[PDB]
Amino acid sequence: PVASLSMQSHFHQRLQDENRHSAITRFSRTTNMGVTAMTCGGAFRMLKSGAKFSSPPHHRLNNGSFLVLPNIRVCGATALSSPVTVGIPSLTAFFGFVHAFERNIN
RNA sequence: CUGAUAACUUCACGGCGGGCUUGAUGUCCGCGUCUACCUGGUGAACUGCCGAGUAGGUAG
Repeated sequence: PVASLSMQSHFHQRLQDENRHSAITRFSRTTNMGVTAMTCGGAFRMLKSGAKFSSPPHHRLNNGSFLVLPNIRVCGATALSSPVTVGIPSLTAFFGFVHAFERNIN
């Protein structure tokens, strides 16, 4: 994966006046990254999650092969999923967690 | 077969000094609660005797 600096420009110069939807992520050698990380030097506005997470009630109820895995706890997974978003990790990492699990049973 | 593989942010700290919320006040007038009601122990634990005895005892 690489980072398109048209999407880095587009998300920056449209999110510079709303603060409920933007999280600032800094870097320390702005000159080596190129002029895009020098003009807005350091800042990098990128699409915060939107609100604090809310936990409603789960369900309101009364072949096959369905396996469960209850309450996995993760300590310190990264949130910078795309180069432009911040929040829940990329769901291709939830895919790799499954496919590295099905190769262990095989 | 996971923006893959590995990863110590740390050390130090005095928020302080002073202070008048006050003055005045009419909640009032009127008022019909009422009519009717089954709780059901059959005979069933009976009769003496001592003691002055509404105490006490004692018989089959």
